[PDB]
Amino acid sequence: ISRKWEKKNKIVYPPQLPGEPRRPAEIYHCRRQIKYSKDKMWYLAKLIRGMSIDQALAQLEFSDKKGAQIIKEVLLEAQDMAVRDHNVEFRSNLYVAESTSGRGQYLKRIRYHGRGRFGIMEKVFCHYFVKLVEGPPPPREAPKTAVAHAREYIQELRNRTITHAL
Amino acid sequence: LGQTFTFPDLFPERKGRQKHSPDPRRGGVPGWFGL
Ligand SMILES: [Mg+2]
Repeated sequence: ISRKWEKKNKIVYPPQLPGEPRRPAEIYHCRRQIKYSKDKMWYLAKLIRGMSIDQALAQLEFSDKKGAQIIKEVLLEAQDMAVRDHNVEFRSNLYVAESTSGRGQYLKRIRYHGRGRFGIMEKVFCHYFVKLVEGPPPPREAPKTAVAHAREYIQELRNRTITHAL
Repeated sequence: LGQTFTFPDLFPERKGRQKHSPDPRRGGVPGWFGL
């Protein structure tokens, strides 16, 4: 085992110098040894990234996967610690910064076949990690416009040298 | 002799509140400190 993520809440910062930008709250939370598989859990983790916590809760709630109820409880816990144990004004102000699955330790079993052959069957467990940040969700990146591309292309034609030439 | 037994109850039952809960309106301020 390795526990790191949990300890990321134990960092205490030096106090604020006058009038700087207020550094927004970071909350870390994990859940270890869920009975779900890592690969299935990955899709849930991928879905809610970058969302505001309310949208994420909305999505998760109606989703079918059995991982949905799990990640849901984890986001509620995260929110509660966000307002209680740290200080966060306006509890809906959170958005999901980083969401991810690691593999936990696995159980091993026999799987019988036929003609007396056996496969080795691995009972799957996984961890779920989530980092929440206080502030409005970051803006989603817009697809490059023709005015962008033409600018790249010109910038490249104009970066040439006469090679091996001096 | 027509005697009735009954098993004696051997345990007759005869014998011989702190709320420190954090303040909802304090907003996480460590109340011991007065100012
Ligand atoms: Mg295998």
